[PDB]
Parts: sequence; structure tokens; C-alpha cells
Amino acid sequence: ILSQAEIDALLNDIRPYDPNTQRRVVRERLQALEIINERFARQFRMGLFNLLRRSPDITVGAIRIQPYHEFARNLPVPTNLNLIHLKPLRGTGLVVFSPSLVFIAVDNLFGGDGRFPTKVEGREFTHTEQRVINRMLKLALEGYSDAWKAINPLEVEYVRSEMQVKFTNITTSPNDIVVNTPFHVEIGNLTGEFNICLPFSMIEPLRELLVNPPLENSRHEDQNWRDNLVRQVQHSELELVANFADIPLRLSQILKLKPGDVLPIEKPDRIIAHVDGVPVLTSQYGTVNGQYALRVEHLIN
Amino acid sequence: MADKELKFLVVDKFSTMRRIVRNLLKELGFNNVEEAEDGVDALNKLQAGGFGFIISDWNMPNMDGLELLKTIRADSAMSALPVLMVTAEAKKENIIAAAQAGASGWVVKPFTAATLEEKLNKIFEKLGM
Amino acid sequence: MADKELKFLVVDKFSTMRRIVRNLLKELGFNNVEEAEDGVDALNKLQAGGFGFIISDWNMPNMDGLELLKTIRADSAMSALPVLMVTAEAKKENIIAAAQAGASGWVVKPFTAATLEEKLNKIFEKLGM
Amino acid sequence: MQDIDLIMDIPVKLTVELGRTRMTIKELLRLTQGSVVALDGLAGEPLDILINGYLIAQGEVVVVADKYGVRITDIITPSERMRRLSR
Amino acid sequence: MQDIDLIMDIPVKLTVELGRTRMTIKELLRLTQGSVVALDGLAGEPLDILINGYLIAQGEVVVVADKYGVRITDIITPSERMRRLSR
Amino acid sequence: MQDIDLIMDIPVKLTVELGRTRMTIKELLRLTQGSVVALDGLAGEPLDILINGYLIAQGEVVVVADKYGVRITDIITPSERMRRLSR
Amino acid sequence: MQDIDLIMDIPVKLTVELGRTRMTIKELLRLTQGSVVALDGLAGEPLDILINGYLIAQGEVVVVADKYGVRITDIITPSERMRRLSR
Amino acid sequence: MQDIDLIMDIPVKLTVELGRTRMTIKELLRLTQGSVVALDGLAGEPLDILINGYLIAQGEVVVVADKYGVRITDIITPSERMRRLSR
Amino acid sequence: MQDIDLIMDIPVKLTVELGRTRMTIKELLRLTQGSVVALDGLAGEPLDILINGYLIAQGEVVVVADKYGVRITDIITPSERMRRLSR
Repeated sequence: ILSQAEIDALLNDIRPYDPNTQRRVVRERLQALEIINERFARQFRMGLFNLLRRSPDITVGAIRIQPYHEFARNLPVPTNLNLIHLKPLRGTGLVVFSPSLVFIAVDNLFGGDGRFPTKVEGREFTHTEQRVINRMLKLALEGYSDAWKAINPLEVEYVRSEMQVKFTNITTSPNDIVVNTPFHVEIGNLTGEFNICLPFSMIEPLRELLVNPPLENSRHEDQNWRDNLVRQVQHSELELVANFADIPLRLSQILKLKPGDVLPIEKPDRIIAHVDGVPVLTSQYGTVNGQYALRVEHLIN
Repeated sequence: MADKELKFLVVDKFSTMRRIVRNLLKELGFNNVEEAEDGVDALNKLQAGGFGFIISDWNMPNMDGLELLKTIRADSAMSALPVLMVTAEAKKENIIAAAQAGASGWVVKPFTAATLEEKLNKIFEKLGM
Repeated sequence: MADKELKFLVVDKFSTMRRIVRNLLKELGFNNVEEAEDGVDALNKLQAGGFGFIISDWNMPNMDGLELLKTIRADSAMSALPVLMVTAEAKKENIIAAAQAGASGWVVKPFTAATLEEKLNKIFEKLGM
Repeated sequence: MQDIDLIMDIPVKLTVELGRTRMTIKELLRLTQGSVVALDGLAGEPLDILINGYLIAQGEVVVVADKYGVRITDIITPSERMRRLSR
Repeated sequence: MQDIDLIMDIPVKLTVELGRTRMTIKELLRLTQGSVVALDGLAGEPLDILINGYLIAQGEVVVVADKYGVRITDIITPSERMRRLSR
Repeated sequence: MQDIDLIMDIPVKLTVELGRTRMTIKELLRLTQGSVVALDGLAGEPLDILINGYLIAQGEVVVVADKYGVRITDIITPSERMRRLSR
Repeated sequence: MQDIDLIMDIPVKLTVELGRTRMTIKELLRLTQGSVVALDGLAGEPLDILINGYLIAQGEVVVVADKYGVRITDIITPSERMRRLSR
Repeated sequence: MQDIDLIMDIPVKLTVELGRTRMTIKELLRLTQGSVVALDGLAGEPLDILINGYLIAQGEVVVVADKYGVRITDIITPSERMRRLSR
Repeated sequence: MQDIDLIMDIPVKLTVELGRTRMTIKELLRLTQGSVVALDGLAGEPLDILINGYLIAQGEVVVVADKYGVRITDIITPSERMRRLSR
């Protein structure tokens, strides 16, 4: 069985800005998404072991981030496309089942020895194959929902099934950024793959939650830790800076400044104290014990 | 660039596969696409003329892809017509037989749109289109 | 360094052992790994070609490792193909017979990943890879 | 001086600071209405003059007809620049 | 709502800023035709939206039928505002 | 050059504006999340470069390694100066 | 919580120290390019975490995606603090 | 040399800083056990060497027999001195 | 004296000790508010002057305008160094 390359062999830092790129991309690593995918992977491996009576090997691939059109362009056709909803997040998610994985599951469920792989002829899946895909998708959605519980409880609901990417309509524009997580499934000598693709706008509100690699916290231990940390930080020193007033001028007048020159300024009724440029309070100025003193009036809330 | 008005003949025993191929060609800028259910219908439509490219499946009822390619090559008016072969199993013997018959390209199911676009570009470059 | 795209053929009667060997090879940087259930299937896949290294078990149904190694060495196109022998019992007579047959290495079950890596490195150094 | 006038044609903001001091946040929280905070600068010393937060000169407080004013006293130079840097 | 309508009967100008940066005047004079200036904002970050020079929101650049557009994303909020100030 | 260096030892802020437009406050209130606002500048035209709110040059948007950048194209020039002031 | 938020609207600087050691100025002058200086802290011990020069916690060095990071381990506590002081 | 010896008969403390960064107090409060904080210094860059809080040199981290060590690389130098002060 | 000025550019802390004495912890526990502890130094003797805990000179207490002050009297030298060592 010749691969495409074998068949071909035998037969033979400055970039322009395109506003059609939606550059709101996350250059930070989504560790939390990686942990969720690992948990999802394990929970599903179990489910597949229970369903198929065989031990599956599921490998999580790299979480590649790319525009939607590129993701669509790299999807083998025909393929089983399933639309899912991740409540309460807004949007439609995709669970992509490759025909090879579907055929392997059908073989295992119906007593297939696995010695005769079924070649994809490009035909539509039958009703029995549709029911098998249904069961696999239900198991996958249950595993995904259970995996997401530790970070953010989400309800996964199946919407409809499609065979062509054009009917998915999960993104407003072909250039929209989506998050795709490929999975490789090995069953005996047969290898299958499936993909989970999520639009970035769906997970954009949870960007900070997805960023850091988090877990193992508490409610009372963390409470005491936070209280003691707050107590410790209160001893830190800050530089309190009070500005007398502000004068709008030009650079030419600065060059003409000489000893004795008087610059008119508006008399401030209150003096604003700034910490690293951030105002914290308003006060009146005075002299106490031979030093300039500020009489606090209000604290900036 | 290849002529966007080039006429394509998609031959496959499955209507869904033909629709998928037509949509992929439309996404590539080719809108003149006709469909054939088997080799006999493909040859009958070829006798009408006007086609510039053929995408045919290997195993089809009443005529397989190899016999259709041989018939096309045996016809002087269509001997130079490029034919793209799409199959489910890439057996070496079948590929060698198709190459000896004069196949312009080979695609293995399942495939992506990128692979089809690359094959079409290579075929057009070989033909100088 | 050995070519990371080198194709490996793992032959063993147990699927779990083949999966373990494939995972160990993947951890070593080799991702092109195929599996064979017995000597007959291993020879059939070898007739396809493209393999650069073989890991085969000694006792396998319908063909043992020694007969498979002898058949590989008897073939001119595959006489230079390295073969790694993995066994459960390291009898001196069997080891001598395999060495006379042209075995590139020998591994005894159970083994660690370090031992397999050392054997692969030694075989590659002997072959100049 | 053409480029010089070109850049001069830009409005900029001047800032005069009464003084600087360092305190802990706990002490800041202990401050209420009427609380007293001392500054590190001696009474009568010329006040720092800043342009967009950059210290370039020192001046003295005067009252102009009903408005506060700053009398330019002395500028900087790398010597004072380094001097205040070390200071 | 009455005062809301009264001020509603007024036109105002909205300003969108690509980014901000700080440089010396010497570097500005070194700039010629084709010179390159980098901005402190990362590529793809929402751009500042200003009303009469006052930052009130952030938005993203879109193209509308042949025209540039700004997609409203989030209001300024006090904390982000103070952060930009300290910047 | 002496005064040039003296003013060179000062930090200033540079501002790049995507575009300008005029709208009523009622239209601003009609704007919600996802609303579209058109700008008076044509797509691709060089963007205004401002120093402390003063327009001094024009530039084009570029991406530098992962960051937005402005390519200096041409100075403001004074006839265009008055013209834009009048606009 | 009100005062907590009021002080929360303030930026502060965090400092992580690799280690501490004592040496004479003569030894410092004997240091050249490539010279080696030993630290009093054992290899692998958590590093001191300081806020504006004040030690409040200890952490361990980690690498985050291409950047150094400090893993929070334990707060300073009074006894450990007094111990470091006596040190 | 006499004054050199007179000051040589004095103990001083040396401080090595892993890196520096700026963050808001709100972000500091969001930090818990296991939280990750990035530093402004690139991985592998020589670390700042301070004497009583004064930066005088830079060094690289080494492990000595079971202990952390700093390899002296280069002195601070004064142009870089002002630059870091400005930072 | 270049290296000398280099090292001088470091802030250091000076400590003046009123006196020293030795007592048992039981006696320390017997101390309450108003308790009296005697020092080994005679009244009027110059007080020890320490730099970072290192004794380098002796001085006398004076009052400066409203503030305590130490009048430098005499330094050390290995003779006094050994003398106080033996003392």
C-alpha cells in the first residue's frame, strides 16, 4: 500500500499588516487546556475500553492554533463532523471523527478480527454506523464534561451531525482563529484519530483561567495563606509623592528658563498624593516640626 | 494560472463523493463541473465534448477507472485529456497499470483539500497550464 | 546520529509487547514503526520494502525468529538489513545459531529502556549510522 | 534650528513636586482625616521641577497676584544629574 | 433621561489610537522616509478608543466592505485605566 | 547642538492614531457590543503620528516579530498642517 | 476590604534574590571576567522573595515556556525571619 | 592603599538578584500556591550583583560541589548605570 | 583611587551602641516594666561606633538642635583592635 509520497516518486522581522487576520491570538501556552485534554483522553480511553472490550491507546497531540480556513483545509474528506455546545459559553464546538476510527469501532463492536481494514469509499455512514458514532460521541462528551469540571463546570450538548465542513458554520469568518486539539487512537494494529476544535471566541472569556497550569487548592488552608500573605505585604514600603501643581508650557520656554524666572501656576485648593504616579488621596499642605506636612482630607476609593 | 472556466468531469459511483469533489473544485475557483455515475455515462458525456479535466474513481459499476482511462487514451480526440484517478486502496499494481495507461495523477481516499489542490497544480504545471 | 525517520518493523506474537516496543522507540525519537504478528506477516511487509530496522521475537507462530532471519539474509535486497532479536530465554545454542545466521543484536526479556537504547546505539555504531 | 523649532512646537506638561518621602502601607492605612505626614525635604529648600516626570530644574514657591508660582533657581547638568542620581 | 437627551443632542469626536511609544527627539530626527518605529503594544492587542482624547474603551480592527472598523470589546474600567496611567 | 542635547535629555510620548470620524452622541448610544463604526480615512492610507497630541508625521502599520510597528513615511509639512487644522 | 481595595489600586515591585554572601572589597577587586563567587545558600534551596526590599516569602526557580519563574513555596513567618536576621 | 586597608577591615553583604518585574497589587493577591510569575529578564542572561542594594556587577549561576555560585562576568559600567537607573 | 570611589559609592549603615552587659535569661524574665539593668561601661565613657556590626571607632553623645549626635573621638588601629580584642 503506497503512500502519497511513494506514489509521486513512482509516477515521476518586518511584515505588512493585513486587517483580515484577527490578530487576537494567544501566544501564551494554554496549560490548563492541556491538562483538561489529558484528563479527557484518559476518561475516554476507559470508555472505549468498556465499549469495545479492547484496550485503546490515546495520544494527545500538540494544541495547534490556526485560522479556521486552515483547519478546514486540513480535514480529510469525507468525515464525520459533530456540532456540540459548551454551555454556558456561547458558540458551537466540533467533534471530528475520522472514518478510520469509525470503521475500527464498527469492526470491534461487530466481532471484526481487525485483519481486514475497511478502505473509505467516500460513501455516507449507514444508520447502524450512525448509531455507533452516536454512542462514541456520547462517551466522548461525557468524558469532556467530566474533565472540564475541575477547572470550569461546563455542560456539553450535541446539536447535529454533518459530513462537510461548509455546513458547520461554526465561525463567522473563514479567517477566525480556532483552537484544535488532535488525538491519535491506537487499537491493536489499527490506528485512528479524532479532533476537538473550539473557536477561540468561545474560550476567550476564560483566557486567564486557561493560561496558568492550576490545581490542588483549598478553602481554609488557602484562607489562612492569603491572610498571612496580606499581613506580610502590609510591612512593605512605598514612595509617597505629592505634586504641588501642573504647568502647561512648551520646550522653547524651558530653554529660556534662567535663575529668577517666575512661572505662574494655578493655586490648588487640594494637593493630590501619587504613589508611583497613581493618586491615592487628596490633602492640604502645611508645615509641622519644620517640615512640609500634608493634612489628609479624603482617600481615593 | 489555470483557466477558471475549465470544464471538469467528476466520475464516481457515490453521489455524495461527487458533490464533495464539486464543492472542493468550486472552493478552488472552478465552477464548470459535471458529474457522472459510472464509466459508461462518463464516456457518453465525453463524446459530447467540451471537457478539459477528468476526475474519476477506480472501482465503478459496468466500467472501472482503468478501462475508462484506456478508452479515453485510445480516442485520438481525447488522448491528451488529463485524467485524475481517485481510489480507496493504493495497490502498487493498480498504480503501475494506471501509469502505463496514461494517468495524469493519483489521489487516495481519504484526502484533504490541500492534497487535491497540490495534485491539480502539479498536473497543470506538467501540462503547461 | 541515527536517522529519526528510519522505519522499524516490530515482530512479536503479543500485541501488548509490540505496543510497548513501539512506545519505547517513540520515546527514543523513532516514530515510523510498523507491527507484525508473526514471521509470515513480517516477510510479507518486508516484500513491500522501505524498512530500515527489524525487531523480532524468537518464538512466533508459523515462523520463528531464526527462520525469519535466515530468510531475510537469503534475500539479496534485504541481506544487509539489521535485525534485533528479542527472546524470553537466552539459551547459548540459540544465541550461537542466531549469530551464525547474522543477527545484529540480542535482547532478553524482561529488559529496560536503557538496555534497548544501548543495543540500538551499538548496532547503529557498527553499521556506521 | 529649524528642526529645533519643529520639536518645540509640541505642548508639554510641567510638574512641580513639594517633596518626597517613604512610608509603609500600614502607616498609610493608619492615616485618617487630619493625619500628619512629614517630608524628607527641609522647609524652604527649592522644590523639584519635572517635565513629564523627568526632573530638570529646581524652584522656589511664590504667590503671584492670587496664584502660586515657582521661581526658577538652578537647572541640572550631568554633575547635578549624577549628583541627584547619587543623592 | 431628560439630561441624557439634552446631552444626546450634541456631536462629539471619537479617536482610535494604534499604539503609544516613547523616543528621544534625536531618534525622531534620525527618522527619514521608510524609517521603522516600533510601538509598545503587542500585535493583535485591542486598540485604545478615545473620546476627545479621553480613553473610554478598547476595540479591534476590522474591515467593513472597503472601510476600516473598530469592534467594541470592553470598557476601560478603573483598574486598567490606572494601570495605563502608571505605564 | 547644546540646546539640542539639553532637550534630548527628556522623555516624550508618541501617539499613532488609526483614524478620525465625527458622529452624534445618539449614534454613540446606539453602539453596543459588536457595533461597527466607519472611519473617514481610506484603508491603507498612512496613519497620523502625534507627539503629545501634536501631529508631526505619517506612517504605515507593520508587524515586527510579534509586535505592531509604524513605518515612517513623510513629515507633516505646513501647508498640509493648516489644511488638517481647517478640516 | 475597602482599605484592601484602596491599597490594591497600587503597583508594587517584587524582587527575587538568588543568594547572599559576604566578602571583602579586596576580594571584589581581585574579581575579573570569568571569576567565581560562591553563595552562602545551598544549591536547590528556595530563593528569597522580596517586595520593595522586604522579604515576605520563599520560592523555587522554574522555566515557563521560555521564561524564568518562581514557584511560591512558603511565607516568611516570624521565626525564619528572625533567623535570617541573626545570620 | 592605607585607606584601602582601613576600609578592607570591614564586612559587607553581597546580594544577587534573579530578576525584576512589575505587577499590580491585585495580581499579587491573585497569586496562590503554585502560581507563576514571569520575570523581565531573558533566560540565561547574567544576573545582577548588588552590594548593600547597589548594583556593581553581573554574574552567571553555577553549582559548586552542592552549592549555588555566581561567576563574575563584567562590571556594571556607568552608561549602563544611568540606563538601568532610568529603566 | 578609581576603585576606591567605586566601592565608596555603596550606602552603608552605622550603629552606635550605648553599652554591653551579660545576664542570665532568668534575670531577663525577672525584668518587667520599670526594671533597671546596669551596663558594664562607666558613665561618660565614649560609646562604641559600629559599621554593619563591626566596631571601628568610639564617640561621645551630643544633642544637635533637637537631635542626638555622636562626636567622633578616636578610631582603632591593630593596637586598639588587639586591645579591644583582649579587652
